Amino acid sequence: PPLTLEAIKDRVLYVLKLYDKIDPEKLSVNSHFMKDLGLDSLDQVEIIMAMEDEFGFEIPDIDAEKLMCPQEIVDYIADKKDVYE
Amino acid sequence: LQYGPLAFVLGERTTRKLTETSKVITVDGNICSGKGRLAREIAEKLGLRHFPEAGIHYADSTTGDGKPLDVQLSGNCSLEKFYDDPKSNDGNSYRLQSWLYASRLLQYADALEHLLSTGQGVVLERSIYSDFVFLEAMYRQGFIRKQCVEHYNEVKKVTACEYLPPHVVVYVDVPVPEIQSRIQKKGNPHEMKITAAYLQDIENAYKKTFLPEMSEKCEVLQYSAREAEDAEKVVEDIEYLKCDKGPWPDQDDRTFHRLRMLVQNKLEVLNYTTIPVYLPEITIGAHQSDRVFQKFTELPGRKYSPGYNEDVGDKWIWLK
Amino acid sequence: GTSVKPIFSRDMNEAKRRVRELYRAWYREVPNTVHLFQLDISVKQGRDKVREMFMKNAHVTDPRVVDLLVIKGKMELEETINVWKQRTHIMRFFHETEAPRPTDFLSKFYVGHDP
Amino acid sequence: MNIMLTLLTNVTLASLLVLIAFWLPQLNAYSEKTSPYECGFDPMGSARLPFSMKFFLVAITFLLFDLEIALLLPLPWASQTNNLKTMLTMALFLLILLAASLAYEWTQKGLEWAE
Amino acid sequence: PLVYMNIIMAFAIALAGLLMYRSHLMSSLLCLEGMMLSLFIMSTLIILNTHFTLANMMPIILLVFAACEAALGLSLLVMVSNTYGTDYVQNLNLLQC
Amino acid sequence: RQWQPDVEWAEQFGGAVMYPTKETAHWKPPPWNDVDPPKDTLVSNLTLNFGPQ
Ligand SMILES: Nc1nc2c(ncn2[C@@H]2O[C@H](COP(=O)(O)OP(=O)(O)OP(=O)(O)O)[C@@H](O)[C@H]2O)c(=O)[nH]1
Ligand SMILES: [Mg+2]
Repeated sequence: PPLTLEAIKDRVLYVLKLYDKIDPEKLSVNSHFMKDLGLDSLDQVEIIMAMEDEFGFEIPDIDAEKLMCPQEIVDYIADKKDVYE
Repeated sequence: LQYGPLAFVLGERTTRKLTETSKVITVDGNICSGKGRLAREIAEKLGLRHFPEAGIHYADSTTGDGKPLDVQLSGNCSLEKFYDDPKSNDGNSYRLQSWLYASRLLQYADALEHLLSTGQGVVLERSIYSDFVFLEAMYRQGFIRKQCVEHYNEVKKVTACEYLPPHVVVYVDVPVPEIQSRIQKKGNPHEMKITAAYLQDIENAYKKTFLPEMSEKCEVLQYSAREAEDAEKVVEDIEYLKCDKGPWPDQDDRTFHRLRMLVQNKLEVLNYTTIPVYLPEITIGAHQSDRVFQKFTELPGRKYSPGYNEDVGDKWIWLK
Repeated sequence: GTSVKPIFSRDMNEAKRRVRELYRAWYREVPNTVHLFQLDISVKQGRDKVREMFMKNAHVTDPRVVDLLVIKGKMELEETINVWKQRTHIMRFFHETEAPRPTDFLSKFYVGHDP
Repeated sequence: MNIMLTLLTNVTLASLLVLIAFWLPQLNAYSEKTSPYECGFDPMGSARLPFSMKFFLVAITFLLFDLEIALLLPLPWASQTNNLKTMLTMALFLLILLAASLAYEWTQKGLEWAE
Repeated sequence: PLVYMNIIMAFAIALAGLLMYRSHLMSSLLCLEGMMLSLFIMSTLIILNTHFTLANMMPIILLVFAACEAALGLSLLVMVSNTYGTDYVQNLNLLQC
Repeated sequence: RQWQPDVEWAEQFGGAVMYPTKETAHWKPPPWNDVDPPKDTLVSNLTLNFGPQ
């Protein structure tokens, strides 16, 4: 069962809200974590962790530093494991 | 009559014949870096056999009369065409590298066969372990397609796996600006058609991949350009060398038996160089294959087995 | 002049990277640390006890000091991988048995001459 | 059934010794006493990881040799037959066959610890 | 007699045990080894019963080759445990094609 | 010229099974050297704590 961009939408959306600090009300497709979600870039580390373990791939630091909004991360991974819908 | 399993039973060993100077040595360098000369001097200084760098028609040198056959009959690939138009739609770039890989692969097998049979040391220019770097430089310049790289690394891993690294590998370091001066002085019209990025790409992939991984497999001697001319100096180091780093010492007579049997059966040696990977360039169509093979047949000394062709003049055929 | 030679982190950015893979190793280390080390604390309090130590040193601006600290961070990290430390050794990070330290002025006045 | 009686008595007498050495002499266990011993420190955590042999080659040859000795146990009775001539050759033949197998393994390395 | 029944059903569960792999080959290999113990006991029971003096031969000689079968058996398992690491028959499927 | 097989016709019986299905769709024809490459390193030397007792 190949994944889809919509599938990646809900994969990210699900694992975003098991984060205790991430608030669903502030959560959105365009959610700048440091201002909209109020998360330090140090906190930014333990999201993309839940990304790489659940998606089963690896995110370099030279890539994880600018992955900020839930829209940016989706299009980042979409190019990585080659899902374009 | 050549050494087979029967000879091993009878008493034909091969660890007895080899001596201290039973070294197979490969010289390496950039494009026209003068390493070919260094192969010659070290060969004659220590009484080692010299093997010139395998060209397109090197297989023609070891078959028949040793003369270069027609290119269309011995590869359908020209280094000059590779020089002139690297991005040719026909695909001469990979035809150059893949054919030259097997020519070096045949060169390496014959060198090891002589070393294992007589024990007298053999010196050859470059090797299969130094063949990947040329293709790596090609892919690093848009010269080739990625699928060609996949096919090459597949056959190289498949074919070069059971071989062993050569005793000593010696590299001459000539910088790209010096290399450009040398080729410009040469005057062969095909070698102006080069790229300085290609010349650093081939140089980079030598010192970044070739020499590093070759170091733990066998002794590496990085030599300066000016030091290379001192043919007296380059040979003393290889004379008193440790010759212990690598899988060469831990080699019994039984594993030597497997190596000799592999190299002596020439068809097996390049048997897997014809992997059925159906690359658009590598593949030759059925009609071309038949016509070219049909052409190969009536070339003198090719229709029948060696020593059996009447056109050659082989007599005593009815009782041969 | 006042210009100095850095070791690994030329500026904040690379130093910020180095504190990041410390988190990368630490975050996947805490779960099996509790598992292997016979610890009775859960992963939840294991994670944030790695957290607050980042803010314990979240004031230094000198890249060298961050670099001087990044080596020690993986040192305690490596010391935990191969069970070199013992239960008390990592418990020393978990301040658990000492009496709580007074904070308001009334408390230290009532305790003693401690300023 | 005389052998049964001494066998029953022997395993019985052993069981009393472990019985009163487990209930009579007090009982007090508080975990770290119950823990495994690693020369003072805490183990890496296993005692179940593959402890791969380095003498696996000689182990199987023991089975072949311990098996073949069972072929020459009947020797004391094999001596008292009317045909000691072929008895001598056949029994000798076995001992050379073990000798050859030991000699074969000896020459092609073998007994020395595989590394 | 009833003693014979007990030890031929020893074969049956050994037969069931051998050709039923759950996790690893070692347990099945031991079951193959122990399978001959019933085979030994089976063959031994008739031979002392029937007083056939010569054919006391085969219980020992069945033991020569049955344990020799095991001898090459667990030595084969050595070759698995280096390339495979473990000894699992579930993993023992690299020739899926 | 009579029609001779091309590359595409060669790939007909070129896969692991010339007659494939979803079950074998994820298979992989055996390596041409007939030797599978070595997998992850499986050395797990146990650690012994000598001393201080
Ligand atoms: N693709 C490919 N080209 C090769 C190979 N060997 C030599 N050439 C080509 O040969 C030409 C001349 O360079 P080299 O063969 O390296 O060197 P040279 O000019 O003979 O001079 P020396 O290095 O001194 O022997 C260049 O076009 C090389 O790319 C090979 O194995 N593969
Ligand atoms: Mg050359």
